[PDB]
Amino acid sequence: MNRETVITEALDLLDEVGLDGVSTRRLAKRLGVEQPSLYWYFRTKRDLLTAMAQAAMAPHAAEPLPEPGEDWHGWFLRNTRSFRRTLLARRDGARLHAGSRPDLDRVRRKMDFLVASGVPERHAQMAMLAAGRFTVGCVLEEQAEIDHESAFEAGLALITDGLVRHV
Amino acid sequence: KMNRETVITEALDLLDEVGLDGVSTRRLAKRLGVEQPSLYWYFRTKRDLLTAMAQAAMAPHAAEPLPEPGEDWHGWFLRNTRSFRRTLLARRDGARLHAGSRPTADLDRVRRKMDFLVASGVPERHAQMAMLAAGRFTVGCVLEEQAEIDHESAFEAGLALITDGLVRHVDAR
Repeated sequence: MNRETVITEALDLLDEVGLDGVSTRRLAKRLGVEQPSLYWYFRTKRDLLTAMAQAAMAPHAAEPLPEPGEDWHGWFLRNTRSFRRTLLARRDGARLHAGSRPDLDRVRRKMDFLVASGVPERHAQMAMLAAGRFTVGCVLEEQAEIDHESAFEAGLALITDGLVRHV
Repeated sequence: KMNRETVITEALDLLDEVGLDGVSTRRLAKRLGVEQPSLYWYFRTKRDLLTAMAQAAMAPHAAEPLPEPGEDWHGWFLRNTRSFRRTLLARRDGARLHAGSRPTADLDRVRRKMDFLVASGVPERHAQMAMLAAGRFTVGCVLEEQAEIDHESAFEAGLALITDGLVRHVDAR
């Protein structure tokens, strides 16, 4: 028993009872251990959830990283389709994702490909946030049935500018 | 004086105060200075209380003027999404409340907004997708700020919109 073991059990438990059934009490019970041993590793419920959300994203890493020279545009579509499938495959995957803060190296790597393909740093960043937040919203709704303002505005302009193109 | 709108308004104020994770019938009862079972008659369950709170939370968005023929559809589009954002941010954990108990949209208002976009020359299918994209994007944005037609098709179209808007900033040099 260590952090990985706890997180793997927690994910099993999420698969079995959905996000609302996930608690430090039920998880300790499951591990055949009492609560303090579990509170060694995660001090709050939100530490646990964060670790689970970070661990639940591992399958997105089944996507090959971009290759130098390849179409940034086709890549960006694949990469976002992968992001959506990851969240969508996991029970309450989007709520798990949205209920915590977040392969940071893997993100920088993908950002460098984008910058090399001629998307300026600021736009690469905004485009990747926009796409992810849109995906979070999309899947959350599917599964039910820091300058945030300037990030919102940049994402919104992307959408609307995409639309202007069909008018 | 006990009154449904009153209870709901008091619940949304409670939400502002304690966070969504702190909203309970017992806590609302106490804010109101009443016996907790007296609230059962308004909201049989916590689920029903939330649904009601989520619906009332949208009123400020519904209070906005509808678009009129002749106005710039482009500026209105931005303005509409800015309104939706502002609405969600107006109550603490506003976007979790929304996402958790999806309110029912005014079909009359949704149709008038859509008609305006179509009469402005936006092709219908694209207007619909844009409108879905814009909303879903705003939920995801606001969720992250505050934390601090089939779904497949809609996802694909909203993603192409985003990626298309990016093309203009691209310069391979």
